[PDB]
Amino acid sequence: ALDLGSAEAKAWIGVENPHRADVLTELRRSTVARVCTGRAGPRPRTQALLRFLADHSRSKDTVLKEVPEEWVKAQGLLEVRSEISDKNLYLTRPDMGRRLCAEAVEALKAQCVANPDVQVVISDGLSTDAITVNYEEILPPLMAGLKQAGLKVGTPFFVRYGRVKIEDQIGEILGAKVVILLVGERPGLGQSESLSCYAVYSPRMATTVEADRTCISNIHQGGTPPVEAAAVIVDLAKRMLEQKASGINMT
Amino acid sequence: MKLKTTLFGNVYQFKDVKEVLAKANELRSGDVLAGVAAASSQERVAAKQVLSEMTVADIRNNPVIAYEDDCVTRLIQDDVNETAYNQIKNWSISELREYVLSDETSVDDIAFTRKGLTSEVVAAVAKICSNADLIYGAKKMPVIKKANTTIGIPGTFSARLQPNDTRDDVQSIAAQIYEGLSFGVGDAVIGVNPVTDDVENLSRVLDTIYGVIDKFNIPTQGCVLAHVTTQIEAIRRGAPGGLIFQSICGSEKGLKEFGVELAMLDEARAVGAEFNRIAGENCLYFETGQGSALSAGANFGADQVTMEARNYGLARHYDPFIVNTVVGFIGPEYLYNDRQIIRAGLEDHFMGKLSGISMGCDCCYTNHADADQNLNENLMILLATAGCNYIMGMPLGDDIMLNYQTTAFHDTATVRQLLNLRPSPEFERWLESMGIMANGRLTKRAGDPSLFF
Amino acid sequence: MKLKTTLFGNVYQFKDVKEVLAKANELRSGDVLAGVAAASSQERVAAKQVLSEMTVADIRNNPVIAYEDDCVTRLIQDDVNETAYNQIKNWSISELREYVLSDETSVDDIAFTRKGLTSEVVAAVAKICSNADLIYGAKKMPVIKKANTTIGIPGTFSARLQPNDTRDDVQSIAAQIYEGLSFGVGDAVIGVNPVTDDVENLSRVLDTIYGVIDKFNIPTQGCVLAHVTTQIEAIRRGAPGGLIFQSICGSEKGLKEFGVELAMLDEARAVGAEFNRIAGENCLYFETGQGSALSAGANFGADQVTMEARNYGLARHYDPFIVNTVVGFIGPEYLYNDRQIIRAGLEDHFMGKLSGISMGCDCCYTNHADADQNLNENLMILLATAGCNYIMGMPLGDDIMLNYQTTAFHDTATVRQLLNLRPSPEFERWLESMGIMANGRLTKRAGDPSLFF
Amino acid sequence: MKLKTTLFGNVYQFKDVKEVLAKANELRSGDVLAGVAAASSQERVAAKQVLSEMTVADIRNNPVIAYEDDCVTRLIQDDVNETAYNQIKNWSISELREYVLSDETSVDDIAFTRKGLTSEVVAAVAKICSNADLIYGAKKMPVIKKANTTIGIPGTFSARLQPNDTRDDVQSIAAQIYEGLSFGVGDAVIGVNPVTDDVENLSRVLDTIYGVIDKFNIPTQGCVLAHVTTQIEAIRRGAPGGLIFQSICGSEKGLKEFGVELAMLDEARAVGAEFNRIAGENCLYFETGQGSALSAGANFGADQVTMEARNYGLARHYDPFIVNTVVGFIGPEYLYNDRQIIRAGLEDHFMGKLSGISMGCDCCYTNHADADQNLNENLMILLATAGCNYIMGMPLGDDIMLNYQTTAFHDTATVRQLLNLRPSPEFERWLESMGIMANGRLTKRAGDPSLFF
Ligand code: B12
Ligand SMILES: C[C@H]1O[C@@H](n2cnc3c(N)ncnc32)[C@H](O)[C@@H]1O
Ligand SMILES: C[C@H]1O[C@@H](n2cnc3c(N)ncnc32)[C@H](O)[C@@H]1O
Ligand SMILES: C[C@H]1O[C@@H](n2cnc3c(N)ncnc32)[C@H](O)[C@@H]1O
Repeated sequence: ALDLGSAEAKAWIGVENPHRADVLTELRRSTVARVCTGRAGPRPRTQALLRFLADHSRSKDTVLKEVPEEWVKAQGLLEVRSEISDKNLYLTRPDMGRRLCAEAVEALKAQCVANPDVQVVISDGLSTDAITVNYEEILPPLMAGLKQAGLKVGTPFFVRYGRVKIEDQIGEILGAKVVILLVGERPGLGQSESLSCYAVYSPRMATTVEADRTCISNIHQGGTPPVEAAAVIVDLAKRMLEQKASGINMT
Repeated sequence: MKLKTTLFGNVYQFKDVKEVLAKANELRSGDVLAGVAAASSQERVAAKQVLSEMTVADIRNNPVIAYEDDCVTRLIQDDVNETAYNQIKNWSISELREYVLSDETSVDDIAFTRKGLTSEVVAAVAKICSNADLIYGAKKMPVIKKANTTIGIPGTFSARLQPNDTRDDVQSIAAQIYEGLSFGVGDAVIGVNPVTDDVENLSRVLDTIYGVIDKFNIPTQGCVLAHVTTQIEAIRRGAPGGLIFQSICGSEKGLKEFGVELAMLDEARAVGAEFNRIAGENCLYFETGQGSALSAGANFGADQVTMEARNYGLARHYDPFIVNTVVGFIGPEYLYNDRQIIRAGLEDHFMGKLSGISMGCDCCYTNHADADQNLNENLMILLATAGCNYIMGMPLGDDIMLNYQTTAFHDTATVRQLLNLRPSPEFERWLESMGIMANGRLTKRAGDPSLFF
Repeated sequence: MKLKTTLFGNVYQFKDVKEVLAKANELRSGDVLAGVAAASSQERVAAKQVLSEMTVADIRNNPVIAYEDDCVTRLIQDDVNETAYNQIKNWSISELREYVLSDETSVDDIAFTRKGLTSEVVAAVAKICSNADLIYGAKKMPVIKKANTTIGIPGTFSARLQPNDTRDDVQSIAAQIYEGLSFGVGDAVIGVNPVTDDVENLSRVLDTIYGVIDKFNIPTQGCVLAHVTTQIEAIRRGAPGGLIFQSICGSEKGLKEFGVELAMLDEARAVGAEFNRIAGENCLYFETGQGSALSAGANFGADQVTMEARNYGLARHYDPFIVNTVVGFIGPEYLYNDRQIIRAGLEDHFMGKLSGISMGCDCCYTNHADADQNLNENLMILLATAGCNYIMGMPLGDDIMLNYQTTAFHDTATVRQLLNLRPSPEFERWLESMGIMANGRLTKRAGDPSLFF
Repeated sequence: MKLKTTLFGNVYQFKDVKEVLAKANELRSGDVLAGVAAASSQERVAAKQVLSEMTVADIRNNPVIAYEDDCVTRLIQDDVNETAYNQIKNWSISELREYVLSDETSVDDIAFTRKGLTSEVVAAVAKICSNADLIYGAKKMPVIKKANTTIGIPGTFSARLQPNDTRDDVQSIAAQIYEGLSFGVGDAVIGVNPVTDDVENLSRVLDTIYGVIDKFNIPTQGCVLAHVTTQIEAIRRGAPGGLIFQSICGSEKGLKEFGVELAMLDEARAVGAEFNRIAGENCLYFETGQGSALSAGANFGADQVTMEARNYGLARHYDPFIVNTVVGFIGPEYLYNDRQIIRAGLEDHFMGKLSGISMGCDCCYTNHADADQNLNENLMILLATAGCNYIMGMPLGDDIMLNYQTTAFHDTATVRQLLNLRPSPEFERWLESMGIMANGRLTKRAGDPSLFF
């Protein structure tokens, strides 16, 4: 009896007649990669191919699942969306995911701080569960850190169907000197929790290049933990305000 | 040149050379997203036919971006051998196709012909090419380079050991390296995609790779695929240099998006020459992929095939050890399903081989795309027949950090044992002396990373 | 034996083996139209795991069609070597897959092991195989037969000349035979799908084929793929006998759909032994393909993978010279697109080789299916690397008669020179004397049928 | 670092490294005329021992001409791989000699090690080598380059066709080209030392050379060895470009003597990339020879061995297709007799291969030196066994123009058949189709230039 989603299934050593089977167990726990599963001639073994395909069955599901509108408000958040209406057209038209709708661009200025000095933005990007699993752990303690001492903290807000370049708009609409974006990366095979931050100083839609951002990736319980991530982001925010530059052009 | 053709008595008019190349492409979701695609399968064949009767000059004189405005267009055009150009300037794109495909065309015939070409001309040939034309034609155009392994020798097949990690943890990275070596993977490069971008993390990963390299005296080379500036400063500060990588794009606005100047590519050559532990003469490593110039708004109405071919005319200027496309690295907006991704694999490799660069391919797909692991095995084997110089390698193909799936370590062993191909001869000698390989085949004890202990 | 498993905390239960055999399949439109397909990826995976954990005996003692009711079940179960079966009866399908794939398993080890399987067991293994598993697994299972040429030796690649005319006009048929011979096609067979079914027509077609054969002393054999009872009669009557063809289905009711009793096949074997102009011992030719039992309403809730496997276990009894699936011959209701025509052409070939038959494949598609000719070029190459014994050939693969696209005469020549493979040694010897082929490559004067004039 | 040693109880002291580099030399009339030669055998030996005991760093940090003063010192010191240098910097010349000679050193080991040397270090090793040391040491250091032919592969032997006329009459030049081709000469290059220096003359000479090349589709390349600035101009102007030649000296003042700046060489590289009819990547051709800096008064107290080494370290920067010393070209004031022309032709070749350049040798002598043609036949064979990449050819080696004797067209044919060596594979393929060569030997109809008529 085997559950391919089980820890014991993921802790499975397929190597037959190993040189050092203890060494195998130390390499299997030293990583989350599917090491040490052995071979059948030049091919994978059956169970490892089974746990691969099962893990792929799960990962495909996470792609199109959305975060509730009820979850966003139970977090007390302004929810706005891009020009994309649903999850399908989002996956195929990056140009509308980088742009806010019309009722978007007015709820921004009506409901949020004018010319903040940090604007924190949260979007689902390419994975909902990157947002739900790590929120309560990253967003609260983040928000405290910028308030001490800083810093005209912009009120946070969620962008549905959001892409990384849409923060160039937000940085202008709001006039924020610095923009932070917690966004879902594309789903991995073994997990979809991975979160990233894209942070840019005084963004421009006309002028800002992709190089001008600072990126922190693999914020999750297997990568950078969200508590420590939050402490690293505000410090990053503290430095872009000192240097008045972001990403590539920082020291 | 005509921009006009009659097909079933129907007139099809095209505005410029840029439109013809775009619409001559087989259907892919990126061109659709770029608004350059043909609207009918009848319009698409019309673009093929008018393209087929255009000459070399027509396309050499009509880059999708103008000379004055683009330093990549300048590099491509400035590097043309003009004697080799004048010989073929009046050939149709139909005749260049037939010339490439001919078995009366030797590799030394192509060696000179290809210097008269530009990347737009390279892409032109590719669009009037079936999947089999792309495989056979790329096969008779080997490109052989050497670092401390030789790559591209017909009858060989290399593999990059790609050990990535969510925290750049070096005990995790090292675990995947013993895994890779155990399957004969690594003769291309032991390259790590970093999750950070600071020198100190970069140099710590390099120490881990080269510590493994030094301990067993492996003939190969390490790389950390950070930005090229961070690799240069890490090597200047004393970390072991192997290959020097930079992701590239086929236009100046495409490069800017990345933060790259050509002078950094000129500097990476000089830094490698002064610092890098490379016995041979090729040290640089570039990666490409369709849809990167449109992702930056930096394609200027051109299609993603023409723009990917310019990636190659650029990289040929710096004569790198290895280039490869990450064929479905990005997502379904640019390449949708199996069909399109296989097709892109065959195009990118063929154009790279027609460009005189050491063309490999990351046979990959993302989880939000209409594909699975059987797609990778389809195209991995199609490219091995075409003499693809190298593929990637990860345990079962699962990148725990890049959150895509590439080829397994098992797949390089399968290809080699299936097609009777060897690794790099320098590297193959090492696996023999390590008991990993005998007569191109994995030994019974192979596939066990606990073997190095 | 379990029919259930837990995947991600949810219990997945199945009713019988027939269902576990069905839902484990990769997704095709055929198992959807048959109601046997899985509901999702997860239950597909769940079906593979329960299937991987069932033993040989589990699947051998559970034929999709009962013994007492189906004379193909009878034939398969009756031809089992019970000594080979009892050695393996308690292996799970997951160990049989790893045994077939092991580089420690020899061709001679498989030669005895396959004697203890039943067709349903062959299908089971195929179900839990990746596409590389299917290619590499089949490559290490060569099946060699002999007629007037030798087919199936590793390092060779055969092709059948398919000269089909809309009127069986013997000038149209002659013309394409001269075209194909000029590319090196015809070592598998020169085989004609007739537009009629009358004896005086076949004799006409056979006397045309064999006039060319006799004139250029071609080492090969002819065929007109009418019903077997007409073939038998035309040869008993004085037409030249080469191979004797018949299409087959994997159930008694499927054979009745075609007009076929197993006594007709015994008769073909006996007509061949008294009449046919065959030097070797193998003279029969069957064709198969996923979706024929479902069309005939003769599948009985079993999926088209398992039913196709019963085809090979039936064919293996008559030791034919050649068998080939017609992978995309019927249309999209059974296999919709590129993904499914490839995956099935890999499943089929792998299954045929495990059953021990000289398994080729008609790599093809129809115009109402989601496919094009780049699909034929992808599949022929992948199946070539799997050691597929032969593919078809037509001018550009355009069947002017059966209204589908197969592979060109160019395409066999391409595979042979891409993969450095040769024809049947006898056919190769003849092409070399005719100046068409030197060193496995086409001469300059090759591909020109007016060479025979 | 010691500059002194005790030999037979007598102390031998030296002033600097430049002197120890000088007196260690084998006796030649050139170091006598330069005042740098040892007083006797004992101090010669004493110089070798102190030299053998100095480290790489000792000699690398002591260039005969200072960095700030000489742009060839600059070029040599600047192209050092400091990573390869720091591995070896503390090896004594006596361990570098034993490393180069060791059968445990591979071609790939040397490929990295030579990156950390400077030309003076190359000379040091050459100084403490026997003549067998020089031959066997160079043999295990092949240098392979490609143009329109491949030169330098072990088991091959190239030769340059030298058709020099006292008026650059194009019938005299044509006639000897037909003579040489008939012996298998010309795979290195068909190269002309012009009696003039005007553009309209070279074009005439080049259009004559290339008329034969184009008529018989000869795989090779042409050259007229005028000054590089005239060559550049004649090709920018429409004459066919093959190789671009320039003589070179091992000091800035030596290059000025010739009229050469390093910018002219960069320009030749760039003219070749836009104009020349070369399939490969190597198109430059330099010539060297002991005694050119001393003639130019541009040696600065350094001996002709060390200064000649700076030639190769300069050439290595431009990666030329071929380099050859002209060993006995000037006269007896630098090398007097047979003993010295051999020893220097062995030193030169060895030094060129250690520096990594495609090192040939014009085995030759002058009529006012103490030598005859048996000296050319001794040296060509010894240098052949050392794997010398090419020698010259003239009818009986009689230069009707430059008034020295080189090697005959017979002599390349002799070496190839004595040592069972072949031409460049491409040139060999052409000679075989012309019936001039079968199995590396001349046919019966070979050696007869009227064969081309
Ligand atoms: C896909 C991807 C890319 C794609 C982006 C194409 C696309 N439109 O999807 C391509 C191939 C162009 C790419 C390029 C590079 N990437 Co990248 N990339 C990723 C990846 C795998 C996924 C990103 C994602 O899913 N984002 C979420 C979605 C919803 O956002 P999106 O708006 O759809 O995507 C945008 C951003 O992802 C951004 N982007 C992508 N990569 C990078 C890297 C940096 C430094 C920045 C600022 C932005 C950026 O560009 C996209 C379009 O605007 C991540 C790995 C990961 N775990 O996330 C790395 C990653 C972010 N990339 C990284 C690197 C190093 C690079 C390069 C600098 C490599 C190089 N040596 O040149 C380049 C240049 C980036 C640039 N200057 O724009 C590192 C970042 C390390 C760090 N601490 O900053 C990561 C973490 C992993 C890696 N090693 O590749 N990348
Ligand atoms: C896997 C690594 O390869 C690089 N990479 C992936 N796709 C492309 C592309 N289309 N162009 C350039 N670089 C790319 C990214 O930088 C990533 O980090
Ligand atoms: C093209 C020829 O091949 C045979 N053929 C095609 N598809 C199948 C199948 N699934 N089963 C059996 N025979 C088939 C038919 O007999 C036809 O005449
Ligand atoms: C015979 C041809 O070779 C060249 N040549 C001959 N000897 C030398 C030397 N020591 N250095 C450089 N070039 C030389 C001259 O350029 C001449 O033209």
